[PDB]
Amino acid sequence: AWKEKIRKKLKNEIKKKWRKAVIAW
Repeated sequence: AWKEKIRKKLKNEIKKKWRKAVIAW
């Protein structure tokens, strides 16, 4: 990799999906 995925795309939603969606929180 090299494009760093532009920091994911809302890392699934900003992480795991926003920290799972603020679910991984």
